[PDB]
Amino acid sequence: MVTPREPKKRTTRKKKDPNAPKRALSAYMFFANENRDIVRSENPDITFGQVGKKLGEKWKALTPEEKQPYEAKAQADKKRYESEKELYNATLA
DNA sequence: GGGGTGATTGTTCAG
DNA sequence: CTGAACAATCACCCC
Repeated sequence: MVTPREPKKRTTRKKKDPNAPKRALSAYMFFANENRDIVRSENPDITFGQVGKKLGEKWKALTPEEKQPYEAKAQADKKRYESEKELYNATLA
């Protein structure tokens, strides 16, 4: 329970850092990237309250393997920023 | 020697 | 604008 699942005002958090790399995207962004268009492309009638919520459920519904593309794309984006972070310190300090 | 924190990321949708 | 559900993350730094 190190990560409380209770609301704590979250959204485009403010700034905090000299260069502030800003970690990396998530397997949900890369996957949601493919879906967003797909999902909504198959349900242009359903709004965010359908495509979104249904996105998450179907997200984990696929399976780790199905995630390989994005999830792996997550480690890819993880390094992407990892560069701006290695410099974040190699420039800020 | 192990812990937990916060910060962030992107979509869609809307008044 | 921005947040809100939806989900993952996980790098960051410490005493």
